[PDB]
Amino acid sequence: AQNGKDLLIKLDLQFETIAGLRATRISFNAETVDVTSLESQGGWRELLGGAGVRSASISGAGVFKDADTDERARQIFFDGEVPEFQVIIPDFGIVQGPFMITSIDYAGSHNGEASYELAMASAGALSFTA
Amino acid sequence: AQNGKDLLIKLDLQFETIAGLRATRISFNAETVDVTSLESQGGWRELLGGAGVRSASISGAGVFKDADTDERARQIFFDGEVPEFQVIIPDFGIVQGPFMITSIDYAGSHNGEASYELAMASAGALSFTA
Amino acid sequence: AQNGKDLLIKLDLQFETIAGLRATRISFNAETVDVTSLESQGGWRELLGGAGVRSASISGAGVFKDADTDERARQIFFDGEVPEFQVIIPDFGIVQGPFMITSIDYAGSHNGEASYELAMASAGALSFTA
Amino acid sequence: AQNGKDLLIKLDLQFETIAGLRATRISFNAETVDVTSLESQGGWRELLGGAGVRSASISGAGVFKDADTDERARQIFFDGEVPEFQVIIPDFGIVQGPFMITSIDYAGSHNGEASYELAMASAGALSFTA
Amino acid sequence: AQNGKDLLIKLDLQFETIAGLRATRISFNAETVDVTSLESQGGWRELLGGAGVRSASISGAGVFKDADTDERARQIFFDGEVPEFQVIIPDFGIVQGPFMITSIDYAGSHNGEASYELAMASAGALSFTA
Amino acid sequence: AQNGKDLLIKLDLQFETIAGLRATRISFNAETVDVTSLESQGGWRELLGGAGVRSASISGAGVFKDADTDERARQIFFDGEVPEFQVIIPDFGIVQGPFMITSIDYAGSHNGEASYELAMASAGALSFTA
Amino acid sequence: AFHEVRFPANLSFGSVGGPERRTEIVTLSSGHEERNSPWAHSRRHYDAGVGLRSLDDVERLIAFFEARGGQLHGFRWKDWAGIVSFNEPPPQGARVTAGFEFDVPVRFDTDRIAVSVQSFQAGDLPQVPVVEVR
Amino acid sequence: AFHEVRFPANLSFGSVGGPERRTEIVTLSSGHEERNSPWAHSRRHYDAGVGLRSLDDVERLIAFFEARGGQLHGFRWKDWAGIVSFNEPPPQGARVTAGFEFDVPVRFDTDRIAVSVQSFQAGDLPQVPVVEVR
Amino acid sequence: AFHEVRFPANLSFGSVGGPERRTEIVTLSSGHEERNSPWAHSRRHYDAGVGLRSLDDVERLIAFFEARGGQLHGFRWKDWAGIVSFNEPPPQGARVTAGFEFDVPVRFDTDRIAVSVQSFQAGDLPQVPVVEVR
Amino acid sequence: AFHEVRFPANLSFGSVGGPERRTEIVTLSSGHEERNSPWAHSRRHYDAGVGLRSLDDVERLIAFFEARGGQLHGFRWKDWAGIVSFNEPPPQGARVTAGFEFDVPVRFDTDRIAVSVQSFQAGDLPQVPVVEVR
Amino acid sequence: AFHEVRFPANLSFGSVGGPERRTEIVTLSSGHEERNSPWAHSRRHYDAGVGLRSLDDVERLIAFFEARGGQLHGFRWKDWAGIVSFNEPPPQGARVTAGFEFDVPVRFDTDRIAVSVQSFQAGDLPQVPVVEVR
Amino acid sequence: AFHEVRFPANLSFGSVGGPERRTEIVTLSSGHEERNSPWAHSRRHYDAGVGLRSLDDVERLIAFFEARGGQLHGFRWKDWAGIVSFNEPPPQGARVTAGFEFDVPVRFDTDRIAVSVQSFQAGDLPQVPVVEVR
Repeated sequence: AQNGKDLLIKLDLQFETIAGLRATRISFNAETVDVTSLESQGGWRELLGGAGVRSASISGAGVFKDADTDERARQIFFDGEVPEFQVIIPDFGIVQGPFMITSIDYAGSHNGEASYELAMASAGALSFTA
Repeated sequence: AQNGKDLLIKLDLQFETIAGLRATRISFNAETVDVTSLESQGGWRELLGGAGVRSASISGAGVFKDADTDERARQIFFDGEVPEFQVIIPDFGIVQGPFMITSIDYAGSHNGEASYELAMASAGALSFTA
Repeated sequence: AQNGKDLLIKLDLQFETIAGLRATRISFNAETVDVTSLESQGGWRELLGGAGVRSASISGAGVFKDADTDERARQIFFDGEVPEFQVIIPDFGIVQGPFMITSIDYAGSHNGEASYELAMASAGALSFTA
Repeated sequence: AQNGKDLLIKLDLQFETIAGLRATRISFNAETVDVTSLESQGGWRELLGGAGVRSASISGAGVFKDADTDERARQIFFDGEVPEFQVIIPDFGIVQGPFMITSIDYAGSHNGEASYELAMASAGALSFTA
Repeated sequence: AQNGKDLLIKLDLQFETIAGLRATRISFNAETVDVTSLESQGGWRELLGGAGVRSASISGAGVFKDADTDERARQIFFDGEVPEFQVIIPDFGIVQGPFMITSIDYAGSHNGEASYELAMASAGALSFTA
Repeated sequence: AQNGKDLLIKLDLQFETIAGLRATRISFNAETVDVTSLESQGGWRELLGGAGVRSASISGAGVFKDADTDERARQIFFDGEVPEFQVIIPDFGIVQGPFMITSIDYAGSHNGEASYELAMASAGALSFTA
Repeated sequence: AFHEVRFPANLSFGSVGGPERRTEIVTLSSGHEERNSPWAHSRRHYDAGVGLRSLDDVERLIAFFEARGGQLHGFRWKDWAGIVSFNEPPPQGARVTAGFEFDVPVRFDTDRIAVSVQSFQAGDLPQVPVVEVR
Repeated sequence: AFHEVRFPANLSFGSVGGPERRTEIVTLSSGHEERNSPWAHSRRHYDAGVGLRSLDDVERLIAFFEARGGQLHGFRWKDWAGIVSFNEPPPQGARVTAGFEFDVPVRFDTDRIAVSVQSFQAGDLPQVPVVEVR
Repeated sequence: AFHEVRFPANLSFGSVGGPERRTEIVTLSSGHEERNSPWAHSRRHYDAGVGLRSLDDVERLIAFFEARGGQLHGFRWKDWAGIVSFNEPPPQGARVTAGFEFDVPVRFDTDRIAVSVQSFQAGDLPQVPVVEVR
Repeated sequence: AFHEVRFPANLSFGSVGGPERRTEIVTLSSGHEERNSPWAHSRRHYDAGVGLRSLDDVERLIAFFEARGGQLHGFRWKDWAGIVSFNEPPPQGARVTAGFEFDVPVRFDTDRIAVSVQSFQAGDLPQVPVVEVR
Repeated sequence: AFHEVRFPANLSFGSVGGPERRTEIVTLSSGHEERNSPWAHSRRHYDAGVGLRSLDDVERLIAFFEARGGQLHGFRWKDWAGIVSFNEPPPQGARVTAGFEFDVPVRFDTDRIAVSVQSFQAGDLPQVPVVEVR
Repeated sequence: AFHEVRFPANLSFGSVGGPERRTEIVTLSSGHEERNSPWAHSRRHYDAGVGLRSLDDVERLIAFFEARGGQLHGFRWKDWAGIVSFNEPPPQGARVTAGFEFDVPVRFDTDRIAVSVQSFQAGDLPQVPVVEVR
């Protein structure tokens, strides 16, 4: 078993995690390049595999606590960059990829928190430190 | 931690917050200008970053209490303008942007309130007072 | 604070509210005419404002109690008209607009009420009595 | 107030209601023929009204109890007809329209009922008996 | 009233019901061939009726208990056939139609069952035994 | 009855199941090649059957526990392959198909687990060991 | 030329048609223009009729083209849009009606028609243009 | 010219075709104009047939074009739309039927056909236009 | 040429039109080239008007083409876009207005019009291109 | 002309093709017709082949056009649709097979081919028409 | 030819344009080719400008075509893409700039323009091509 | 003819191109026909290149067309698809490589290019067809 407190996204400025990090989710994708020739041993769909583009997307939720890493993401959004982002998996290790800052949003209610979602997507080739 | 009572949207007439402000949510966006060349170190999607247009959208919910700032939004809607709007983030600061008044709606039930949603979207370049 | 019992939609025949008026919701709209020139001080989306068309839509729910104002809406639907409709906001005032009777529906169950939704949309220029 | 037990859909064979009639819902429609000329006193959307086509749709739910009126609907579906259907509104009166039998479905579980939905739509000019 | 335990789908091999049959639902359809001429006594939509194609779809849920009728459906899927399927309605009777085996799926969790959905659709002319 | 603990997906490296396997679901498909000629004994839709392509998709959920089989899936994703995957059905048997690693995602919250979904889809002809 | 019937009742939404003129024109290249009209009238030129009913209506429609049609006969045409004048200008329309009450005798502008089957009983044909020969 | 068979049974929704009239025409630039036709019949001119079945039906369909077809043979055609008259006008159709019961012998309006494979067993061909040569 | 009325008030979003210049041109294959225009004005050349109202508006619109129209008459045109000058360059527009206040007398660029029926009361016509003949 | 290989195995759903004829035709304008056939055979005329595999399959496919192709060689073609006869009419097909078992020697109907890259390893080309020269 | 202004500031995403050459070519049919260039320069040939603002911007844009335009004047053009050289090859661009700082004097490639109304205040025109006459 | 550089690295998915053969052909109306080609090679004929990067890449790309381009120079081309032979038939490719390692010197098949701006930094151009002149 692995603690959900262990997997951490973190910005550059040298890497530090953001403050409100209530729920985060790295999500990989591939578009499944269908190569269905007429011949196929039972009429099954055949796929190519390595031809497909592959992606990554980070969706971080949290409560707005002011930190320099939280101010950094605003500066990354206004001065639109694609810097290095890094996401630990507990016992796998970090990812250390270039991402962008696709859509952030700050929210607040009459009774609750200052909360924020932070949605990111892949911008380059990723890595894995094991 | 930051109180959700602190983040406040406010109209011009000099800035004052609206009366029923039950739930409000500034939401930023960027359309992620995909620049996927054939070369890419693992077939990863590459993105440009700063080429993307960037936006902001405000969705304010609340209960209809008559105020001059609440009458102002009706006047902003009928006499269709794009005046300055300002949204505090608790410990970040204000935003102070030109928005429009995209869609408002007043609602009432046989037993409940006179309630209203107020949806806004970005109309110009935004700011940040820190 | 304003009572939700106060905001009332009402038909002409001279104006009277309909019988079952369980939940009603005037909803305004504008389609946000995007005017995004290549120049923009941070790549922000620019909007025009007053060029956008603007609308209104009324969605009234309620329980079927037979009234002359309830029979009127059936007559407005079969003899398809666009008469004047009027919606009070508690402390703002009335709207007094021409609407149509876009979609109504009567519903009943084996145990519950004869209930009805009544959906309307704007048909002309609206007003505001303050 | 009107009892939901009062509003009844009924088939011809002379009119009799179907057996399982757990929830029924006549639903009228009009497609809102938009006539938006360039001139309009505030840029409001103008509508024509009577040019729009108008419809009716009946969605009856219930538990499968075998009746001759329930067998009739199967015969109406296989021998595809558009016979007269009639729906009472409690204190309004009947509708007495030609409908078709658009989609029916019988369902059953390992523990529950033999249940059925019965979806109908308008097929001609309707009426109203007051 | 009719028991939901009575309505049964069943395969050929001679007809036997499948093992896990938690929830089943035959669903008929017709696409409603709109014949809306310019003339119509109130501008009502006119429909043709018998010109529409008509269909049937069976969605059977259940828990995977190994039976020869459950192995049969796998053989019907891999060796893609359209054999006769038969669905009882409690007091109506059977349907006895040719269907195909459009999409099946086996599912299991870390704590629950081996469960399966079985979705079928019409493949020919149906019947009714009364 | 069959235990949901019994149905197991498993990778090659020789086959071993992955660690967090909270909920898994093999899902087969066929696209239903509609062959609707003008003649049909009641206007019913006719289908061909065996002409349709057929597929399989595996959606495995679980909590991130580090295992060599869990590291294998990362290596299968970065070095994009289509290796053999194998899914037991309790009393049917294994499937033993070539799949790809279409989309995986690691997620974690401020209080919960390191969790992951693992979505796969068919890449070749499948099998069945009975 | 006949006086046989109006038409099948059904006409789909989109039955287009409006008056014509030859009015040949020179467009004097260095200034304004001058242009002549030899008509004093207008061909109403209705197009884009569509029959949409059951197949029972089709066999009385395909031989509508054939039996009283051929090519060269009237079949007075119904307009959803004895002398009628148009007084909304201070000029005048003053256009005659040989047939009574907007009935505009025509002929089909087709060497062939093309009826389609859309479902077990659906009969469709996309266009039957006319020009209202006198 | 043959009397061989109707056709494969299958025809997709969209099998269009209607009578084609020579309708030699003068189009006087003044206005109204006269016209005449030399047929006293009408080529029925059916188009847009589609075969859709298994590949077992295809080899009896591709050689339908070839074996009894060639180009110049009958293969009596079935209409989903011995003398038949049309009495819905006071005029008459009175159009003959050389073959029995709507069987209208034709020929395909194609130098080649084009059969496609859409899946392991799906056989499709988009059009076979005919004209019912006497 | 008339002074009759502006137009029906309704014009749909898309009523396009802008000045048209003779711009006789030589296009030397070497490179740069000279050009001259003989107008000293610009035909405003408005297009794509659409009438959209009830069928009560249609009969005053179809005979707008016919009665005061014909082909060769004025019907002063309203622009949603006595001498007007344009001073935003140090050059000048200095373009005359024979009619008062943007009323630009025109004529339709059509031998025929084509009004459609889209529902019990909907009247549409897709285009009426003009060119503002002097 | 070669006897080299069938083809790459892959063919996409949509590989269309069917026999041709010249069968020139006069259409006697006042009655039926008369038409001649000089073939006694048919060009099978297969079109719309698509190669879709990895880029490892592409270099053995682009030089399939080049190496044994050039322009003027056989490359026997596989049909997904020694003398074969067609007996479903009382007429006969009786069409010869110079190659064994539906192998129909052809040539590509292209001056050039056009292979596309769809992803890091996807190779596509939209069409390779053939006509089966003897 | 003027030196009047750049342009209205607004330009939509899609303002395309790149240099031209005549470079006529013989393509020697049995081997390689030989080809001549008479330019030593390039027409920059910008196209597809779009004005999109309020109707207040439109009247200063329609007379931009008219007042300082006519047909035959400069209106120096702003490029979103005194001698500039291009040194990224060991060859050179060495292309002159008669105007300062990428200002490329042009002329519109249109006999007419076409401004549209998209909403109560939206003004659009789809294209204004230019070629940069010297 | 140059040896200057390959190209900008970026090429979008869809960069199509394959060998083009003269294939002079006679098409005898009888039936089978003969043919011959005078190349003994094949122009590779690559098309549909797309540059997509920032505007910093654009000014080194627009003058790529201009500076070392003009029209009539090499700019060795990189293929994502010293003598190479093709041995998958018993025939041979045996096609020469004047440049090293798939570098295929070409020229663009365009009198002009057309670069577009799609956002503050996006530079696009839809096509640069080449033909690999020797």
